[PDB]
Amino acid sequence: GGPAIGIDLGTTYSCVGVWRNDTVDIVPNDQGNRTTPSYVAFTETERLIGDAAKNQVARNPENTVFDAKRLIGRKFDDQAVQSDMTHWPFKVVRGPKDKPIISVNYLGEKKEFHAEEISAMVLQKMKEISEAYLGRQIKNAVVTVPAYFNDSQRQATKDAGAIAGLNVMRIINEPTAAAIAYGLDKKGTGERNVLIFDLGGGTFDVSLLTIEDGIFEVKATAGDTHLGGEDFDNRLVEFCVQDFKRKNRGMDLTTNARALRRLRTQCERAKRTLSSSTQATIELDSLYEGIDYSVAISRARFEELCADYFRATLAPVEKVLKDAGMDKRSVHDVVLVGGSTRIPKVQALIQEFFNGKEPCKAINPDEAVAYGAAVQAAILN
Ligand SMILES: [Mg+2]
Repeated sequence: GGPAIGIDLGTTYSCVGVWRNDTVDIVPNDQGNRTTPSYVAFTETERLIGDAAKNQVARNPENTVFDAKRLIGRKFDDQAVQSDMTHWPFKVVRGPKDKPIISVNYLGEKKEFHAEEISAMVLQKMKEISEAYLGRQIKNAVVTVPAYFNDSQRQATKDAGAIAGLNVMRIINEPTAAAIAYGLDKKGTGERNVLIFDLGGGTFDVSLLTIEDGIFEVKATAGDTHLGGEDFDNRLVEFCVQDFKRKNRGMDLTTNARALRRLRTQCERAKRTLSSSTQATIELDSLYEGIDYSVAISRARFEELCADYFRATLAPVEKVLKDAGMDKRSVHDVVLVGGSTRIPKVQALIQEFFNGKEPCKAINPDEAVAYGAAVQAAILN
């Protein structure tokens, strides 16, 4: 019998893991990456998934689909859907029974997709990278979802799994997968109160769990669906756009889709450098109109650019505690999930809020969800 895979089907990035040899192996894609963009693109001659899809986003905005997780199992007239639609370059139309229909151009014809068909292609890609890595067919999988996902959203995710040819053994909550990764369910007798602080690329989720006799109870959830790592990267982009203007007689790089994409990717990298170093250099040759660009950014400058965002990560933490009627002193574990939790200011605010309590951060924060999903998949296989 073949191994079962744990899949973190993320908003901006997807990650897959396999339990083997006393650990979880995070599956590398074609390029050797441990995470894959949740992107699908359609051209006159082909479809592209992940990296190849994200790499051409600048050239093909109308037919490059992303954020399908925000649409999955939702209805067209839903307030979150109409609001999200205003920031998507791709067309979203009303289908029969109020289902959102993604409309793109593919192979010279108009083609329509349901959000689960787009997530199915991301899952199909997660299956293919696993098959190449493990040298065999993979069908069994555990797929993760946010704890706030309703029945329709879970069912639509299960259907994306089926379309991809995966037998979805279980749909588990992302904070539960994270608790499993840290073995928080195996600490002993009595209640273990866990706070999962999940700051992803696109969404911010705080979940308060209670683990008793190995049973996971979601007591409360809160966050901001529109606060993520990309928002911090965007503040650097904005800084860099304005800095280029003053260095280059008011020239606006935002009018060139490629220049803006290039600069954004470099701001993502700089933000990552500023999580370990106190300064970063954004350097881009022939960025806009043959003009090279270079700027040095201190950690302090970056923190000042994202000041309002830092003030906002504690509000959901206070909310879950209030909603569950729990004192912060009762929290046994504070688990950090998502690359942006690497940000020193973010780590320092949480630790401070929990009166100096050290957080659970040992597991790669971009891989912790796939880690627990892989553990759960090995248990069910
Ligand atoms: Mg994400």
